[PDB]
Amino acid sequence: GSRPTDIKCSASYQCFPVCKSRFGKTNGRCVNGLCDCF
Amino acid sequence: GSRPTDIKCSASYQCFPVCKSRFGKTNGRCVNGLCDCF
Amino acid sequence: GSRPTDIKCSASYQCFPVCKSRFGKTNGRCVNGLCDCF
Amino acid sequence: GSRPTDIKCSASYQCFPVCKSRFGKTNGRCVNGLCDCF
Repeated sequence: GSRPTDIKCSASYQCFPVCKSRFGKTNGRCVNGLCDCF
Repeated sequence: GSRPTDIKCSASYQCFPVCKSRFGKTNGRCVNGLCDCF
Repeated sequence: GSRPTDIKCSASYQCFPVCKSRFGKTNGRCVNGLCDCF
Repeated sequence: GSRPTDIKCSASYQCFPVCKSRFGKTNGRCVNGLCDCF
């Protein structure tokens, strides 16, 4: 399942560390300026 | 609890690798230019 | 061996979280604007 | 011990993912334009 975050982004690569750290998730995408995790 | 670092940052997404490496912490923030780890 | 991604990058340091999360790979490189993992 | 990389950097936050991923190191520092790990 997916998760939102409060971490600002312009590109997907920036989302991989928060998504791993916070949720142990392996996939991240930048959506309307914030990281989501999948 | 929280731990500071000496590591300069322009955005919070940059602080997650720092915080995991340095402290095993899963959360962090770029706080007025330096990573804090929570 | 190599597993290319469609994750945008400008610098190889940006690719290591990508490559670790997506493939368990401990190396990579930004190659023509995209992360490549080995 | 220390490890060198051929990964370009302008700031030491950028070295933490490579140093963790390649070497399991907990510290990184940008030196003469390249990440070093310890």
